[PDB]
Amino acid sequence: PSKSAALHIDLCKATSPADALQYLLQFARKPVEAESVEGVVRILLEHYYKENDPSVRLKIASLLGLLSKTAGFSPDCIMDDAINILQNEKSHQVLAQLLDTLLAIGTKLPENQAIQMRLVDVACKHLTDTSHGVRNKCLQLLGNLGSLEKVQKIIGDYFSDQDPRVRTAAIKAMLQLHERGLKLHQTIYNQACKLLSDDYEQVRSAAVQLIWVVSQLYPESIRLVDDAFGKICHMVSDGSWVVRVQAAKLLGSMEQVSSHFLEQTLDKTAHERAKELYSGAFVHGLEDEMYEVRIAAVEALCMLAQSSPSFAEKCLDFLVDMFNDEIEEVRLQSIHTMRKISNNITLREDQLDTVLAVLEDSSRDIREALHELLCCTNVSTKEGIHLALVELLKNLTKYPTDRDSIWKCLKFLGSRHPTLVLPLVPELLSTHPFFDTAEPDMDDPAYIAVLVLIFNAAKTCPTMPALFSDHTFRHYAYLRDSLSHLVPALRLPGRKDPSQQFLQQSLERVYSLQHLDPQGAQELLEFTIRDLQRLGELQSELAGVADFSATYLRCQLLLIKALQEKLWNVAAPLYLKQSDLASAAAKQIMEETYKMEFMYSGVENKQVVIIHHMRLQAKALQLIVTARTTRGLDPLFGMCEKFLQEVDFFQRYFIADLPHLQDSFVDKLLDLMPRLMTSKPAEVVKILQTMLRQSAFLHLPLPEQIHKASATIIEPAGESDNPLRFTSGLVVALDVDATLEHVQDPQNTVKVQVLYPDGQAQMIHPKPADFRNPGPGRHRLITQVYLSHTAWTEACQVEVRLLLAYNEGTIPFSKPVKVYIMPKPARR
Amino acid sequence: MKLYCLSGHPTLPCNVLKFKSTTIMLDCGLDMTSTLNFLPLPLVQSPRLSNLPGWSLKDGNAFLDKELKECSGHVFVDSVPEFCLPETELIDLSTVDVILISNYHCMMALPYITEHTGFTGTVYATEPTVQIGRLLMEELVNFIERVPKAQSASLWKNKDIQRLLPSPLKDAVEVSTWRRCYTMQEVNSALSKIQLVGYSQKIELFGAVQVTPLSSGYALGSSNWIIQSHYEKVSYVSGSSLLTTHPQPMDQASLKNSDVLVLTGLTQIPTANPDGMVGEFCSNLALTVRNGGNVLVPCYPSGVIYDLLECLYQYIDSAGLSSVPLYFISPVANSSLEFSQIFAEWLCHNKQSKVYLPEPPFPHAELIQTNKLKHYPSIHGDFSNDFRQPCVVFTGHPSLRFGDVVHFMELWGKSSLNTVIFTEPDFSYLEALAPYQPLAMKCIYCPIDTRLNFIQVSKLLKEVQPLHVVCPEQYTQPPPAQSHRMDLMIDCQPPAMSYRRAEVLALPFKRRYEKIEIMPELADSLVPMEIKPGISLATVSAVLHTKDNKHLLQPPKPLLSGSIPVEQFVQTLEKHGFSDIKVEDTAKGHIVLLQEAETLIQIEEDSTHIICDNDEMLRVRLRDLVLKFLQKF
Repeated sequence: PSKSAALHIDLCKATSPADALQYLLQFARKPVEAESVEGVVRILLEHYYKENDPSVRLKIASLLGLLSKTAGFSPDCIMDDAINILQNEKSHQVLAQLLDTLLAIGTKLPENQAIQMRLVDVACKHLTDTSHGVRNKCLQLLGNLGSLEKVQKIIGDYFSDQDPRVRTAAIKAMLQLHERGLKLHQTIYNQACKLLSDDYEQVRSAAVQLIWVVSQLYPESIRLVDDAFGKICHMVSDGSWVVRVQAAKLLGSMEQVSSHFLEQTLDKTAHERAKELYSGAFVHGLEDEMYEVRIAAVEALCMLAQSSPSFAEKCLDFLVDMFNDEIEEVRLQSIHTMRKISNNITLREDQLDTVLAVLEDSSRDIREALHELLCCTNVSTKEGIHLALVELLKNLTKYPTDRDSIWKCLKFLGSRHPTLVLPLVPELLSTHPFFDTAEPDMDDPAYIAVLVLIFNAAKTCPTMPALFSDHTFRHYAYLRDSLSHLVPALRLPGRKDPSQQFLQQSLERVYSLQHLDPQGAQELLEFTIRDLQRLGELQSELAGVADFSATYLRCQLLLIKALQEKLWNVAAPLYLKQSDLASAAAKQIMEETYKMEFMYSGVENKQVVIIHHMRLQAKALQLIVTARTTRGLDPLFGMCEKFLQEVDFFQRYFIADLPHLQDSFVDKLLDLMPRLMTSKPAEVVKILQTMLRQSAFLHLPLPEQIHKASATIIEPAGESDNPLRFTSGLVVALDVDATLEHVQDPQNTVKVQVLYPDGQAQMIHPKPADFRNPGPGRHRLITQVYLSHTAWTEACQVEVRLLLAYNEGTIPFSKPVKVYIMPKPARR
Repeated sequence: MKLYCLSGHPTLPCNVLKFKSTTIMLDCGLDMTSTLNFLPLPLVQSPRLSNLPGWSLKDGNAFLDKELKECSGHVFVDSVPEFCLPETELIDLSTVDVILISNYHCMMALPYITEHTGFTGTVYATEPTVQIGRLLMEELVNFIERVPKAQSASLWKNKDIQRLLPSPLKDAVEVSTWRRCYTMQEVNSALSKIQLVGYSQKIELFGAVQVTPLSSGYALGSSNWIIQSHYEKVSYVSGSSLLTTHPQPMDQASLKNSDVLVLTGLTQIPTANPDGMVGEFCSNLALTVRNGGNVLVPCYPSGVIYDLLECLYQYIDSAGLSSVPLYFISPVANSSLEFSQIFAEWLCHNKQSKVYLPEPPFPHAELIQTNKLKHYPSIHGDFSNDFRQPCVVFTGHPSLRFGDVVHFMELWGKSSLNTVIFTEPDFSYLEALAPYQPLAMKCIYCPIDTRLNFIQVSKLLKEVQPLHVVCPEQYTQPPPAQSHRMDLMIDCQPPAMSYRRAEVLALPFKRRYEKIEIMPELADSLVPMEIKPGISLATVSAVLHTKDNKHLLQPPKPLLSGSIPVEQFVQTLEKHGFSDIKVEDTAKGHIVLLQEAETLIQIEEDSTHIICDNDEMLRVRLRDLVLKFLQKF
């Protein structure tokens, strides 16, 4: 249809550069066939392909390639394309588009032999071009068409062909061959030895990858991996900067290498001069042009240092010296690599230098990283521990904000090697031999810092509570009571699912007790609702299901209370409102249905159908009350028709689970539906009334572990009496910071609502980038909210709240906060 | 040589040229005119923008009141603003080899092409162009962000409804291919794919071509490209300005002697006089500030702003308006100022000398040091505290569809004293201001342009004398504004073959000769010989070596040409040893008989036939005797 119309239109237009171009652009721009008519469209296009101006043919081939993604075409398109290529040799562009289409067809679906990947490959090979027509594209075509696990000859010759672009094409095809294995031969090593020196960019960039990949397969040349590593080394000083990144990364990834040759990278020193005082590829790679290559170098070094247990000691100085790099990223990477290689390493004299860095301006990341390093380093000399302790104390007294990490690093520094600290016990805590030392303050975060070290060390060495002074015992009790994740239990003489079952029991009791007076029903529901709320507050893991069932039972109670209203005992014309609480009952119940459907996280189809049935129930109640109050036959009929349409929509949509909905309101209503359609609304309303009166209570199935969404606005606090001031008409930005717990798709739902004093509410959608995800199902929202308004005489209150939207309407799920705003009028 | 034009815009071209065995794309233009059709993006929702009435489909079948909204009897779409793109499907961009950049305005659309299509080629641009481009793209991303207007009106996009929709919505082009604004990760990837180039740096591509950027002068770093092999020349000129300006003066010298000349980016307002119109600017600004209103000025935070600032710096003291401060509000104001200051080598000679005499080349540094002009990140924050009236405020985006200008102008429109003064000539200020109309704010239109006008175009065309000229069809056809005027359409000999959006052209050129180098050993070995006055030729014999599309010859089947005279044949035969040779004449040839081996030779015009017995030594002797009586080819 559409394809035939397009073909007819193109044939009629027959405009050389106009009609063909416009038709192709429209066809590609609008949409794909999305049907088997792709074959017919392709046949029609091939019919018109016999023309001039090969630009139109190229566009048609591009359209064919795009259509090939639909997976509908298979062998018919392959045969047609082969036939077309067999005789469409005209210029380079046409062959280019044809080769692209053939590649698309080959890798689109077939992925098979038997003229699915072999015939096309042979045809492309035979169609080798003379001047850059397809050469690169046919190379990548045979690259993605892996013959078998037996082709390399042709590429062997092509390596030394004319154009560097074609060389890169061959290299990428080789990469594609390797990534499927294919057990590449050894001769490629010797062939690429010259490729290393190709004296053009974009060639060596991947020749290095080829030499690495072939080398890592097997180290047997005369030394093969060592030779390749030497080649990479001699290349690391490439003229460009793009090459060196791959150079570093690949040698880093390599893992096995001759030890003796490995140190020859680092061999050149002032470092050995310092060592005596106390008693080349990387050498240049570490200090290079821009920080990218430094990052790559440190990563390679950490990788191969991990690999080789030796060679680490040789690299500690080369790491530590490179701390004051001035690039924070290199700083952090150096700290991280030192941590990652920290094992069986000694800092006999490096301690002071690596600790001097601990005093940074704020560099919160750097200082925290240094603490992380210390907690995993190793020292051997007692004076080293003493030194680290004193610099840590200086750190704490100058930056009294990360004591919470100082303590943990000290804890680990103790546990790692306890015996080292035992000689320090008398000295570090003042224990004047024959004087009773005055109790040092219990809460001082230097005394606590030095006590946590001792206590953590004390798990191992049994003798030392003898060294412990008088206070240390009660102080240990106080610590072990306060910070239970820093001091372990010791040997000191001084300190020598009923909930879930009950929930189910209560729910099933409510289910069972339905054959009794509504008066008793109301009280039973009230008792159990306050019960469930109490249990939800008591527990935390059941806080979701408890509150969910609580809201459900509350919904049912509201329906029952509405039904037992005094309104039904007075005639229709005497309705006088001020007693028909059902009016607000309907809105409350509907809102509760929305709340339960959306806010909670884990919801199943069974629960959803329960909720939708209850929403239909609320709709029926609203209809009945409205009809009670209104006598107009036309409005009555309109509302009745809407309600019947709603019922039909429900039953169609949830065709399933209707048998499970036994003896339900909806069940009996649907069973009796046709006569309701026939009857006049005036009696339909009475039928619905009695129907609800005699309706039953559904049994809600309890789900697996769930949670209820919850937002907490932390900033702005809102209790600050100082108003935010700004000139009239302009804007002030309010930082909004919130924590959202157990929400699905926060970025497409949560919205910040600002209620100005004058009664106007502005909705603000935060950006998809405002939502950080520190942990499982616990997102952070950080954003700016823009406030503005004309001049106010005095400060006012602007309310900020977090809303949840659904697919129509919104639900508040957060505590509104107040912000003081003061727009003054313009100055001079 | 095939040239593809993928953007109908007369100023933001995207041209894919094909040359030798390489494909080169020039410019990535983002037609930001299309944005005009959308509603503004307020910084704080205003009641009048919120409550706008809904235009309704007359049939009413589609629910278009939500998508469309009407103000002042006009129609606008309602969604996040959008952008038009070059038609990327004409040719697979992935086969494009190299991208060239003209100027920060012409590289605005770079990320879409550089990332999405799978483009693997390299990009070339000048240092200031790339930096200021990274500034403008940052500004644009920030403006589109910061108030994510999620709505997405898509029903209107349908062609059938578009036909019925009133103007200018009828006038949209390629409504289908429009795409939402890109993001910062794409921007970073694009700017990291770039590589730099200085002026006149001769970048060779595979030995296949040689590209060179030449100073244009339009703005700080704009470059006219020249692509040449050893025997051709394609000069791609986009946005030059030979007037007296701060950027490096235009160099026409190398432009001459060009086979193909692609011309783009002419002026927008041909009749506008830059100097007089800047005078109008200053006079109107002064009058408004004296009246006591407030003056708003939309302008990109670069380019024309700096010339405007020099003029205002010189003119403020004329009226002694030191009291009124200048506020420059934009998220890139400070960075743009500092970057303009650092770039000295690219400015004009006057400013380079002002640098050699240690002093910041531009005077806005002196302004900032004097505190008359204050640059702020955005209206929220310190600016609100430090506001004043009356004042002159340079906003961020001249499209009027978003930025700080929308908020300021919703704030100040109600009044009549205040005035908004347009300067950037790229947008029809009528359509720009349409959404806010009615407006009591006095609207002044003084659009400053510095690009060359048609008279200068004719001058340059005559000075360079190109073999072919290629320009947009808009220039060839006289502007719709004045169909009567003839000076407003380009003129050349031969006539400039034109083009339109999404068009394919074949340059009237043929590849005849190319460059190859001989090697000295073979050069010395060869011995020239002459057949005609001033013409010395020699048969060649060697082996070619080709590297990086570069060919060379080194030592490791020519035929005959020229009649052999029978008299000389017999004379040399006799003096070499042959005897008993008898020659007879015919109508046009000679039959010569040598008794030994019974050799008969008939010599005719362009015809020589030898018949002898079954002989080998005498046969070869005759061969070497007869072949050396002519010139070998």
